[PDB]
Formats: sequence, structure tokens, C-alpha cells
Amino acid sequence: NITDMAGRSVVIPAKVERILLGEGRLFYAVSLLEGQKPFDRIVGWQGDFRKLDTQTYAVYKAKFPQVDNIPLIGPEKVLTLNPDIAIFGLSELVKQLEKAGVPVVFVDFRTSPLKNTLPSMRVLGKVLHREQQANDYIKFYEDNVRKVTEITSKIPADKKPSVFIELRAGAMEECCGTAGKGNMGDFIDQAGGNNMAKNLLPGALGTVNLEKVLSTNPDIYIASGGKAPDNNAPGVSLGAQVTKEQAQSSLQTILDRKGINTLSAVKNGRSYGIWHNFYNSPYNVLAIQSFAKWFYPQQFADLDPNNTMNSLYSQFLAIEPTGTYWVDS
Repeated sequence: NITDMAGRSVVIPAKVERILLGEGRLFYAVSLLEGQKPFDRIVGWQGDFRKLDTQTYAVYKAKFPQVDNIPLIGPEKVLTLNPDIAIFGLSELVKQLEKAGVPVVFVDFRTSPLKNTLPSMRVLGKVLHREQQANDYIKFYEDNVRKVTEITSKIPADKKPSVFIELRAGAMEECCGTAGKGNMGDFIDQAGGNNMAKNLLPGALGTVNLEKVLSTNPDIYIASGGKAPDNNAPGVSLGAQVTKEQAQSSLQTILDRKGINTLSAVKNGRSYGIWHNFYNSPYNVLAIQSFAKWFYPQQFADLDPNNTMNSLYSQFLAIEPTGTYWVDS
């Protein structure tokens, strides 16, 4: 048995051939364990991966066409799929699954990734019978996070830059979603940064008013986006099918927005783009290195997040790294 990130004790199954995903983008965690057979055990998912990550989906589809046949689940009807195990993030469904004697498990990469990333992966290894893959990944993640924290962990406060991250930036009106105590806040923290939104928000996630961003006037501005290139909505295009030019053209439109454009971060050339889905992915070690390299360019000269992404895809994944995951002005 094992305790999940909700604190509930779950009986490790004797048989796992059929996995259910309550958020499609839990795929990122599972992709790390399934090796060269990523979709062999997936019997169903919520459509956020297929729909809110069309780009990655499409790369996988090219190599595994059968991905299209996995049903989208958006409570009696999910049982027909016959899951050995169901996975959730932090319902009638959860009851319906436990009433049917189906092991349910909650993980976390969104609310508190500092705390819950590696524990979540450890849990998954056990309950998916992929402990070796999970422990391999922990070792990887740890060594790559260590490259940052070695340097950033004892940096005095007056050395540290102030940082603001506008999550899924775009559209003066939504402005500005951000992370506080949690989420990418944790990566700032760790990268030797100083999240301005931290003491404005109770939660990991939330919305701050543009006025406060301009008034605070942070050293560094980061915008998260995962917008597909053909998606011409407000936001940073980034992902598996984005070019560097598209990332920059689109990052610029975001920095050119009203208010934003007057920021010292914009004028001082300290504006960056980061792939949004690291806000809820165990791949977020890539974001940690990039933030630290943006924050202390000279100290992280020898560091290359692309080498790390290549190293990850080759060790763990069944597709090739393509596209643009980060960008500078």
C-alpha cells in the first residue's frame, strides 16, 4: 500500500494493464514511465491533453496513430473502460470508482511542485508497476535541479532579482494570471528569484491587477504560453511545432501590449517566454534551469536547457524534441 498526495492510503494493484487519466495532461508524468510504449496501457483520458496541447498530441499521433482511439471522458460509463487504476490531480466519479473497487490516486505538479513532484512520481512508479522508470527519472531530475540550487541556494537577498510571471499572458482584461505561494512560484524561489506575486496571493495560482505589476515594476518579466502557431489568439506561441521566429514575433506582441511595454523588465531587455505546461508537468526541471540561466546568465554560462531536454527525451520518451520551449527578446 502507499499514501497519495491527498494523504489517502491506496492498495497497490496486482495487475495494471489499463490506466485511466482524470486530466489528460497527467500524460506527461506517465510518458516518463511507459518508455517506448507510451499509449499501450492508456484506456481513457480527459481531453485537456488532446485539446489544450494539440502540438505535442500531433507529434505523438504521427508516430502512434492509435492515440486518436483513446476515448475522451469529458461516472457510470467510465467503468466500461475497465481501469486497473485511475489517476487524478489536486466527485461522484471517485466514489463510483472506489464503489467499483477501482484504486484511485491523486498526484500534484501544479499546486506545490517543490513538495509534490518527486513524491508524485515515486507513487506512480509503485501503482503503475514502473518503479525503475520512476527512480531513474528522480535521479535525473535531482541532478539537473542540483545544477541550479548549488549556485542559487545561498545567494544573498539584495543580489536576487524581482520576478513576475504572467501565466497564459494575453488579452488586457484577463490580465494578469500568475503564481504566488506555489506553482511556478516554486521555480522562481528555487532559481534564486524573488516572485513579486508571492505576497499578493494566498494560493499557488491567482490573478493580480496590472496596476500592481507596473507600480511594483519588477526586474524580470516572464510570460508563459503554449499557444499553437495557427492559434492566433493573444499569447506566446511555444511548443513542439513552434519556431524561434514565431516565439519571438509572438513574445514581442505580448511585450508590446499596453502597460506591459512600459515595464523596466521590457526596457531593460529582461523579458522571457516559457512553455505554459511546465506549470503542471514533471518536466518542470527544464523551467527551473532556464529561469536560473535568465536570472544569472554569467553563472549559468555552461548550462544548456536544450542539452537537458535532449537528455530527457532520449532517456525517457518515445518521440524527438522539436519546436521551441523558451524565448528571449
